[PDB]
Amino acid sequence: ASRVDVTLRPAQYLPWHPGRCAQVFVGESSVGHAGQLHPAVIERSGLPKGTCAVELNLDAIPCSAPLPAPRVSPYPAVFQDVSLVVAADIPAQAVADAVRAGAGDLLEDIALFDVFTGPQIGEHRKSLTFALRFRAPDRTLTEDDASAARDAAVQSAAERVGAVLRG
Amino acid sequence: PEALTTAVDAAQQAIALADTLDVLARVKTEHLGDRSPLALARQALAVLPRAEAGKRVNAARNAAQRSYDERLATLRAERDAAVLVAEGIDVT
RNA sequence: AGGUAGCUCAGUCGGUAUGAGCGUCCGCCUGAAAAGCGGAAGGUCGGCGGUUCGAUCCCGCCCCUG
Ligand SMILES: [Mg+2]
Ligand SMILES: [Mg+2]
Ligand SMILES: [Mg+2]
Ligand SMILES: [Mg+2]
Ligand SMILES: [Mg+2]
Ligand SMILES: [Mg+2]
Ligand SMILES: [Mg+2]
Repeated sequence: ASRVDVTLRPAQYLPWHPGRCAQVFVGESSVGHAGQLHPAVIERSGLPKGTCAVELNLDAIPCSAPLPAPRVSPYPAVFQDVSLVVAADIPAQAVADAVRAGAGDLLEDIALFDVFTGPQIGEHRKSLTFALRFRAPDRTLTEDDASAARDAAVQSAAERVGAVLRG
Repeated sequence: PEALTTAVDAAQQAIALADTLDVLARVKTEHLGDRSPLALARQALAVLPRAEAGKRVNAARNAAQRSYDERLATLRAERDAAVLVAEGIDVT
């Protein structure tokens, strides 16, 4: 509604649950918090179990007047999925940003659709699987061109968050 | 009587030995419950002709209550702290 | 005059809170419910302090409602 981008980072800030609390940033400026309230706060206050809350400072959110000019390529897209294993406390957003940074301009959309833990993965690890949609601006992208972009994304996530290709 | 070594000391070692709220719940009714030996002193504390023994009998429960209270809160703190870490999520 | 379990209410006039109703949880019932039975969990007895070996009970002050 404010036409701004927003990042959520882990934080500990009462009355929020210290493990279910995000601090909200616009750029590098904190603007509020969100998540589930602390269970001790909930009981002492007579609140429903699992109550969640969000509070933002509107005056800390800068006003934006963007003038978009989206690139709309009509050429076919290539769909590929990548399954990456990382440590269990590596935020999924950091893995996605690393994948995006390596994929380059051919990457049109990235979406996380599976977070998996288990004996197949290993202790203290988790597996994330992203759906990737590649598209070229001037040509029909080939499977090899997309795979080269996928491999570069895997290399980026490896260097930045220690991701390992799922085997 | 004189149960300062067989009732207070027998409970302060069984209370500190419990590492679970379920284990501590059983030690409660066995050493401080209504059927406890320490409870038998107060159940027959009015059939006595008080001043020289009441503060010595009450001190047997004032010392056994502290062991249960300082262990209950400790195990409650460990339980509450463990639920919070087990409920962590990736907020991103 | 009273304050008593999460709520609504009896009791206990110094030395094991006697208890209910609702609610909550848990089994019976239902594919699952509601309702019903059945049982369980559930009580520093208003704060602050004295008196006392020991206070829900007696004394001082104050919050609370008619
Ligand atoms: Mg393909
Ligand atoms: Mg294909
Ligand atoms: Mg009467
Ligand atoms: Mg009852
Ligand atoms: Mg009963
Ligand atoms: Mg039950
Ligand atoms: Mg209670």
